[PDB]
Amino acid sequence: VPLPEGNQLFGVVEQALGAGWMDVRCEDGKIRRCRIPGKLRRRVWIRVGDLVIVQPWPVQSDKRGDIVYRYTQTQVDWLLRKGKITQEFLTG
Amino acid sequence: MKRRPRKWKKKGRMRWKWIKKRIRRLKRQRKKERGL
Amino acid sequence: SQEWKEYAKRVLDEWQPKTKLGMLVKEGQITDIHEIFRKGYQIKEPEIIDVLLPEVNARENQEILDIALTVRMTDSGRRVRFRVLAAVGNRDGYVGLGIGHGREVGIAIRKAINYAKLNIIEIKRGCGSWECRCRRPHSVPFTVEGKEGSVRVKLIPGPRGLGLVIGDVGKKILRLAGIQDVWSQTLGETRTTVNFAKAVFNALYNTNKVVVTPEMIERYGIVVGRAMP
Amino acid sequence: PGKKAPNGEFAGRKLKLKRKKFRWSDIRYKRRVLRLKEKSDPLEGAPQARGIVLEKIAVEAKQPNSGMRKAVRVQLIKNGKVVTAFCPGDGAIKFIDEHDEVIIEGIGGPKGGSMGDIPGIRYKVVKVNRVSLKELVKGRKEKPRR
RNA sequence: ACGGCUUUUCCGGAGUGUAAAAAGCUCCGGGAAUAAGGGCUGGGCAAGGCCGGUGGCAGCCGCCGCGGUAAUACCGGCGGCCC
RNA sequence: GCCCGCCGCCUGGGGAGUACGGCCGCAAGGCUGAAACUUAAAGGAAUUGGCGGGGGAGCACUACAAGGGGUGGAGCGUGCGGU
Ligand SMILES: [Mg+2]
Ligand SMILES: [Mg+2]
Ligand SMILES: [Mg+2]
Ligand SMILES: [Mg+2]
Ligand SMILES: [Mg+2]
Ligand SMILES: [Mg+2]
Ligand SMILES: [Mg+2]
Ligand SMILES: [Mg+2]
Ligand SMILES: [Mg+2]
Ligand SMILES: [Zn+2]
Repeated sequence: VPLPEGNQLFGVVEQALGAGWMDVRCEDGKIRRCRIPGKLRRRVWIRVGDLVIVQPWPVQSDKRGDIVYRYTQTQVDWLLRKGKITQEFLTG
Repeated sequence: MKRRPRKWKKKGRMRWKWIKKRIRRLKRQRKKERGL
Repeated sequence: SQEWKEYAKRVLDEWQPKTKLGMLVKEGQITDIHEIFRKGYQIKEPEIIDVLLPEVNARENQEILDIALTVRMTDSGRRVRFRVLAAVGNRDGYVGLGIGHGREVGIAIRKAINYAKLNIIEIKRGCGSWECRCRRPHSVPFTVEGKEGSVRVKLIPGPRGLGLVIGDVGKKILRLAGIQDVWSQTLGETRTTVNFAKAVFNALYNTNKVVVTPEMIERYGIVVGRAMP
Repeated sequence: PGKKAPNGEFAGRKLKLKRKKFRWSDIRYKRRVLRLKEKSDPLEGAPQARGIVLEKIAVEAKQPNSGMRKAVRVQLIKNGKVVTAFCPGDGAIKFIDEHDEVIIEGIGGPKGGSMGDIPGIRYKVVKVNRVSLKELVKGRKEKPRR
């Protein structure tokens, strides 16, 4: 339900790299090696192909970022119906 | 090589004989790259 | 001292001895604490020491050296047991050391105090330091050694007024025996309290194993048992 | 093994040689005499140093602890090297900004190294723009030059 | 809280001191007046089983270890300990 | 074990018997041998349990063997997951 606020933007998980590292495709047509904060790492399980919010790192904000929130099925369905995001971004 | 009989114990490590073989393989390569 | 006289009288009447030495003490054939040593008797009744050395029951003459709890493993969990190490003495010439076990702390303490009385010994005191030649029984009369487990202890005579230069366990044990000044040297693992205490106890016992001449008794002021001014 | 040797009255030379030979197996003695710490110390034997802050970072705690520790990268003025320094206190990282100058010192762990659940960090910040950081964290003082 | 006392120290003077000064020292007048901080508080290691915040976050931690909504261990109040 | 001699070797775990230099060997290799950095244990002997595709002794139709009757396929009664 919460939306990106600032430099944050959506993203689609592509492949997990191990040791809490994911490979997320963002809305600006860039692939980023993203790091999962440990606070939500322990309680929220993330799997390839999900809509998430990613904030790029302050330095070298082109290939690194942090994942802050995961969108459930109802939230992504509501977003698709509202029209803030399209279907081809999710499906690739 | 020098003997370290503490290395032959198997708890928490691989077999010493094969570590020795790996080291010797790695030393041949450095020797051959030196003469070139 | 006055209270302990009537305490000893009270214990003496309502006691039914079970052994030979107990029978001798009850009958009045043995009257002093020194008469039960150096002849091979067995000591199995704690009332003997109560009648003959009543002041080992004073609160100030007893010491709880340590308390530990140990575990035995079972398919239904861990079973806990207590071990208590204790010592007693009369602050004059006699001392004892004991260990007790139990399901709870109080039982263990009671048994440890009980076994310490059965392990009583008498020692020798005097003055043998190069820089104090005063002939008064405030230290050990000569260098002695003892050992237990990995612990080795050497006790060295010291000048009057120096204090007990030794770890705390040794301090308590030597204080209960009536010794005021000593130097020491140790080897091994002193953090194992049981072995440390036993090593000091053995070193004290070994004062009886050193051969001496009548001249030496006069020179070092050697006193056996009670000082008796 | 037999009796310790040599014990002879006229064998002083060999005895002194033996003790000198086996003293080099002592790591404390070898590092002092060869001056190994002096050759690699970025602080050059000083107890404190002055540097410039390059960026802020966060470091994860060692297992089994959980949390993030706030640190900075510092470039030393005396020799140009870059080290990492921890910022102690609750909310202390707010009083640091990029391009500030700081005074750093050792963190006080075993053998003059790191401590606790943050290995890899050997220093901590003491002053910021010539004002004590402990004061700023408690209050009682305000950071100058805005 | 009442009643009394003293003036090292503090304020204002005379002498002595000093190459000249300043300190110091002997007297005189006024008056309890002018004067306490730093660290620690789970064990090692002396000292709280109290209250309010935070909730594996923020933080502490020489070492061992605390913190996961009922924290004697973090932040603050009130107590207490060492110098 | 108690004593009288001489020589060799060791000084927490790893990095490492490695890198660099030297000598020896046709070659394969041998002898000599650091540091930056990393880490709070690594290592020994013995104890109580639990486990073994280790041994022995015993036991059970919620085990087998010898048997009697079935459930699993259809429609329906009822409980559960999912939607
Ligand atoms: Mg060995
Ligand atoms: Mg069982
Ligand atoms: Mg033995
Ligand atoms: Mg407090
Ligand atoms: Mg205490
Ligand atoms: Mg070579
Ligand atoms: Mg069955
Ligand atoms: Mg059957
Ligand atoms: Mg059916
Ligand atoms: Zn004396």
